[PDB]
Amino acid sequence: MRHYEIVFMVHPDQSEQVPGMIERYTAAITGAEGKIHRLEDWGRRQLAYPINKLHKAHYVLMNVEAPQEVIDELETTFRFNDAVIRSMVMRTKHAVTEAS
Amino acid sequence: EIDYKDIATLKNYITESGKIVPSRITGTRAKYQRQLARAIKRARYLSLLPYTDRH
Amino acid sequence: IKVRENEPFDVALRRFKRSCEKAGVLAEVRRREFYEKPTTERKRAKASAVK
Amino acid sequence: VKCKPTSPGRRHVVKVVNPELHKGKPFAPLLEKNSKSGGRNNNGRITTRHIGGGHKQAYRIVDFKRNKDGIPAVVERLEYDPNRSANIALVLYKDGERRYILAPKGLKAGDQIQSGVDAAIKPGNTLPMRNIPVGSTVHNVEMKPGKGGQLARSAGTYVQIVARDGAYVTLRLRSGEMRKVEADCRATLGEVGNAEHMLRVLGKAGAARWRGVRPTVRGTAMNPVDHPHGGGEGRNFGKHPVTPWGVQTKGKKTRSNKRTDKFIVRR
Amino acid sequence: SLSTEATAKIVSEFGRDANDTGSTEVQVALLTAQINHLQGHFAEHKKDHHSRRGLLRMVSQRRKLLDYLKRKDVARYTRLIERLGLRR
RNA sequence: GUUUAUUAAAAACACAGCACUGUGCAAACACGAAAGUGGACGUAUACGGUGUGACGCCUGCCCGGUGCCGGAAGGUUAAU
RNA sequence: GCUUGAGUCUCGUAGAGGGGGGUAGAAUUCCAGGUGUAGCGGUGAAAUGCGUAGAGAUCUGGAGGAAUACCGGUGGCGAAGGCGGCCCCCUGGACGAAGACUGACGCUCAGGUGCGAAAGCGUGGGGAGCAAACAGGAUUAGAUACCCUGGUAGUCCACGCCGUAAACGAUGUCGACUUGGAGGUUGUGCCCUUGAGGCGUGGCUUCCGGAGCUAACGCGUUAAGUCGACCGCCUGGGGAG
RNA sequence: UUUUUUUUUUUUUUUUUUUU
Repeated sequence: MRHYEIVFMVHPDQSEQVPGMIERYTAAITGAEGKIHRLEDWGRRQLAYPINKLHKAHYVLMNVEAPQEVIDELETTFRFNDAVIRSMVMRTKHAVTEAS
Repeated sequence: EIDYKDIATLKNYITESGKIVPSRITGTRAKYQRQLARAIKRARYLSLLPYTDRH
Repeated sequence: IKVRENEPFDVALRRFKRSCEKAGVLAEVRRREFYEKPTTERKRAKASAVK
Repeated sequence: VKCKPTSPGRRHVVKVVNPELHKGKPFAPLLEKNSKSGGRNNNGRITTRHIGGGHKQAYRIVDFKRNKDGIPAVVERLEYDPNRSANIALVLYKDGERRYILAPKGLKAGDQIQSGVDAAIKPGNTLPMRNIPVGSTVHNVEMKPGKGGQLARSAGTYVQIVARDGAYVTLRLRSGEMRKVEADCRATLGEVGNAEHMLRVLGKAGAARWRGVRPTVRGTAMNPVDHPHGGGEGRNFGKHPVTPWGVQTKGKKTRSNKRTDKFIVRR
Repeated sequence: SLSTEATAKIVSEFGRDANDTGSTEVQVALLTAQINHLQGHFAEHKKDHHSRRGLLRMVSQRRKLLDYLKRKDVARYTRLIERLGLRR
């Protein structure tokens, strides 16, 4: 129930696969009774540093009322996704119900 | 300043040396000051505060 | 640290990067670093400068 | 051998400190499925493998391939192998069958032992590496794609997967990190079973080496009738090589089938 | 750290009349039960010196508390060890 | 100890660890003219070089010569 | 019988966390092929290598080695040592509190119990970049040498006999000490919260105030001026560790 | 907080008594 704050970064152009992939990642959270403050499409943003050779990602940001019980099964299903550039997590000091 | 929304309005508190300014200019209250110190941190690592010119 | 000059007579508009990220980054390293002893020296320096 | 369960040697009240004090892994009878090896060196005729001593070879554990992957199983008991130092288990396949599988340090409960193409991932019978994740531990590895495993022991020998290496052509081991064997070969997991049986000497001598073989003990030394030295007088003291074939560094190969070794850093 | 299905019975069966919920016999019965509770999950986490102290702590005070009740009130002390033992 | 029965009776030394070494593997060895039988029902912590000299430390040091081989910047000068 | 020394529950809280888990990123080696004609390092002055078998470099494509750079402080924790990225679990110490319930269950310690900077023993190894040793060309009154390219160990350490030195109020246990005010700081009660903190208050730290005390630098109440429970250590030169 | 322009130059015997 740690009010996690988690970003990840797919390949910039797979815009038809990211919505079927967004259903498929909330899946873990919902299958655990965890609840979602926000789930932001960030978009096709360009990069700070030279990673993955398309010069952009497509990001997501979300805020989850969920337990430690899923954070590795997310760190797993990001790190085994051959098309995911980077991902990170932050926790607590309340949620963020309002967008960026 | 506890959270992200007002720190997107407060991007003037950044030096031409690209970092978060020493407050002598205006002297902020140590409570109001310490709140912004954590909201800067979370914004720095997500990159909603894009740290300096190139990034 | 990426500076445009323009109609290039060589303008020297590149001056202002001396502010920190070009230069003041070397107060540790020179061939070699200082290594031993600079770390309270950092606040030793303040009791030299009060005027 | 900092590890546990270790079994550390005895207080000196007998001639023996070693052997290995491992209670709880010899057993009898030799169960129904067993076989043996036979005669002595007997090559037809004049045997090149020196010293022999060939009595009690004797018996071996019979299960090679182990290719039943998909059908789940459980752990009955675990044993030992006097031919390899190997930690092997007796495995009951929930279909109706009993089998002998090569194991890590204490794999019991009787756990969930299964494999299958992308379907499973646990320490599993034999299992294809282009369908599971990346680590140090892998174990069985068909010495080439359908022939049979490379390692019949869990003696410590980590083979180490690399992720996407020149398109599936993987591993990173000891003496040739350019094996380039494709990940279409079969794993099982994993390489430390009983390090305790091998990482330390069992004796000086022991049952392991004098009840049914003689090891090597000389070549050069005594009776000049076999090796390139020499006169007499206790002396030795010349240049005397392992002739016509060599010793201390040269290499031996130039051409073979498959031949996959490429860069070779050696030393 | 035990269940309220346990605290709420400890209370009843080692209290006197009213509000004994924190007195020397109800304190022994809560320490005793909590020490024994902890024995049933201590086999996990495997490096756990960071928690084993405050357990050592409570089960050293359990001994001290008892030897203190002896010196103060012998005929409470006896009755209490006739039910729970803990004499170690 | 019983191991060179045949000068010695061991005052011989068979332990056994290991840095290094031969095999990324139709492996090293080829005995038989065709074996693939030792090793193998097995992988470079399996088996062999040359040894080791309880155990435990300790291997300082120093590359002239001379070995061990490896290589190619380059000449001595070949079947090609 | 009490002052409540002492605890447990209960309610709250924030960082460079005791020990297992995960891992965000400069440089720059050497190679696979893209190129440019010859000179890169290095110094008191340059060297042994290298260069019509093209001195680096610098893109493009690969293979290895796993520093913590910094919201970073004009600082924060901590018994010391001792990390700095943030974090999963076990969750040191806290320690700010309405209360609740028992009544000194209390202080402080020798031989001991643990921890234990430098270092040996390690058993198998993880084997970047620097630099004692290692290797040399050099500057040579002998260099037995500093360079300067090459250079390990030290980087840390699963596990563990670790005494131990430089961890000096040159110094432990502390209770009253109530002329005090002056800062650095920090949890915080009260204000039309008009405020750059005004009326306040405990803590963690320092500034430097009498009567005394008193060599000369002055130290000036928690501090050496009174006053106390010892677990010590204190046997003078050279005998010595 | 980079501070190697050479390293070394034998012994003595200097001393105008004392109580204040």
